[PDB]
Amino acid sequence: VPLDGGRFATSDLNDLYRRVINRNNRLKRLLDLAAPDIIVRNEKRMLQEA
Amino acid sequence: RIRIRLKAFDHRLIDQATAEIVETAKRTGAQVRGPIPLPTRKERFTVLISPHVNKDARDQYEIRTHLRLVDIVEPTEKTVDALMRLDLAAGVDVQISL
Amino acid sequence: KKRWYVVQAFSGFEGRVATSLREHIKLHNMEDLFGEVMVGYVLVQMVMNDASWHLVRSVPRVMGFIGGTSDRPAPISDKEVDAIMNRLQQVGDKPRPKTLFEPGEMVRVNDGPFADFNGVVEEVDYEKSRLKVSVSIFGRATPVELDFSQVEKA
Amino acid sequence: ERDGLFCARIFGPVKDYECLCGKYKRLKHRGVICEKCGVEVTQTKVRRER
DNA sequence: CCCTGTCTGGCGTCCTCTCACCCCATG
DNA sequence: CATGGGTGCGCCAGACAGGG
Repeated sequence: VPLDGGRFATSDLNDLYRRVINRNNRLKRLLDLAAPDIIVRNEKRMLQEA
Repeated sequence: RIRIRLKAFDHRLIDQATAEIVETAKRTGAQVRGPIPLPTRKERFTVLISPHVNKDARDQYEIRTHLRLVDIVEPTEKTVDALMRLDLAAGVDVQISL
Repeated sequence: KKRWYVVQAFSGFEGRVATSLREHIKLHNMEDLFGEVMVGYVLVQMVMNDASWHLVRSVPRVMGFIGGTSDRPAPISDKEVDAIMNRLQQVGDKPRPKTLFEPGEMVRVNDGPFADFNGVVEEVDYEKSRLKVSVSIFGRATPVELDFSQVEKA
Repeated sequence: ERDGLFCARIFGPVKDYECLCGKYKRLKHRGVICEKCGVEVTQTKVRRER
């Protein structure tokens, strides 16, 4: 829901879900053209922490 | 930018229907070339009417199909859906080539 | 012999990290210890001394290397590096569905206002890179031209 | 968004019984998934359970 | 293995009434 | 325009080492 002004005051769970989906899309891209082990280990580790 | 070529048998219908096909476009796209008529294809079938002899009594028939063009100017997504999806008048062919 | 290593930067300031890295090299004049810098990850041709490691981590807006450990960080275990390099060049000049939309072949639209609709390609134009397919709008297949990537082969 | 954190087809229509924009603005065909943008056709609290 | 020290977690009163302020930043 | 990353609390208690 927005506030008086109009800027949407967004919840915290939308930040959490949007982070997990951004990282998951990056990791899938790192499965198609993909990239070396160290890269996908950091990518999966950032998804795990997300 | 997008040729709008539409065909129908009735002239009072195809020319009525071209008034709203630009009224659904100039409301949003606000630029159309103009209603272009096209020379009509008159197909004739003159054939016998008796079930036997007297091959001198024939009845001339003719089916007139007309063609109109408006050739809309602006390819903005709003105008695209307002014509592509919004096709009206059943019994009137309309075919588009972008 | 200089082997490759992976550097993590603040994602978005990557060109500025690359420029500051070249400038720190030409400041602390370990010119014989750095080969190139390739562009959120920055590739560095390098050797491993602890002095050069402190140099790269003292470059601003750099988090650290990415490897097995932080004592002796890890060079390059290429697994999909070649694929990514080839994909970049291929994308530069290459089509998605390669206009395999022949006449009478059904296709799928996922772009423009015709998104989420199927149809058939009555005519194809490999030279103009355009497929002539009509999409049943209100039942009326609205013959429209879509690119190979704009539509998918059905 | 078409298919984002806050989708139409995956969850439901924001407005009650309204599909999306130009489709179903009365009470006759509750359910037809319009072609303009994939969307369910239900009430306003249907997204809270989905 | 049997006791001893450390290391992290889990927790701490209820209703109300105003106020002020909610992501830069930028090629 | 849109995305991308301090240093003043105190007790209980059980799990994890650490001797013992």
